[PDB]
Amino acid sequence: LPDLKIEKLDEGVYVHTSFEEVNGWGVVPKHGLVVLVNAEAYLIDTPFTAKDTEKLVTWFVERGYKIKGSISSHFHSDSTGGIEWLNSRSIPTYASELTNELLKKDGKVQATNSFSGVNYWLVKNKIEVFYPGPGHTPDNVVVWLPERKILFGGCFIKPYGLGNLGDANIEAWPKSAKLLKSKYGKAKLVVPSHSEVGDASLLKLTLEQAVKGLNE
Ligand SMILES: [Zn+2]
Ligand SMILES: [Zn+2]
Repeated sequence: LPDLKIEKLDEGVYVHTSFEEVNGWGVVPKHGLVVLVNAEAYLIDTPFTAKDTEKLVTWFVERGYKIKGSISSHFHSDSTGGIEWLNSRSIPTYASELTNELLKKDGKVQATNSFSGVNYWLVKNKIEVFYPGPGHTPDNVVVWLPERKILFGGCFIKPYGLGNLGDANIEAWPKSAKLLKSKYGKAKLVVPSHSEVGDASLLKLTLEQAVKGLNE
C-alpha cells in the first residue's frame, strides 16, 4: 500500500523503496539502488511490480537520466519483478546465470544478460558484482560501488533476523557471511533489502544472525 520512495543516499546513489503484503510478515519494505554513471541510471534490483518499476524508471528518465540497465541480486520477485517490464522497453536486464536458471524453473521471465563466476563488472571500476556463496538463496549476490564505498547486500544482509528461510542455505550462510565480512569490512554504507542502511557493522550482525540461525 505505501508508495514507492526514492531518496538520495550519496553522490550518484539513490535508494528506492517499494512495499508488498507477504503472509505472516505483513508489509515488507524492499530497498534497491539507482546508481548514476556519466548521467545515466543503473537499477540495482527492480521493485516487486511493473508498476513500481515504471514509476522508478520515469522519475530518472523525466530528469534526463536514460536507464542503461538493471542487475537483479537474486531470483525472488522483490529483486526481479520488473524484469519483464524492463525487457518490453528494451532496457538491458542483468542477472547471474544461476539467478536466470532459478527464474526459469520458477516460470519467470529471465534477464537478457547473464554472468557466471565470482566477480563481474557491470560498469568497470564503478559497479562490481560479488557472489559470496549461498545464504538467503543459492544465487544471492551483492553489488559493490568502489568509488563511494557502498555495498548493496540485498536479501543476504539480515542484521536483526534472517527473514524468509524458504530457499535459504542455513549451513553455508555463515561461511558466505564470513567471506563477505573480510572482503567489504571497508564499506562506508551497507544497504540491506528489508532493513535500513547502516555501516560495515551490518556485516558482523549478519554473520552473528547466520551463526545463530544455524544453531537451530
Ligand atoms: Zn529473497
Ligand atoms: Zn528479499
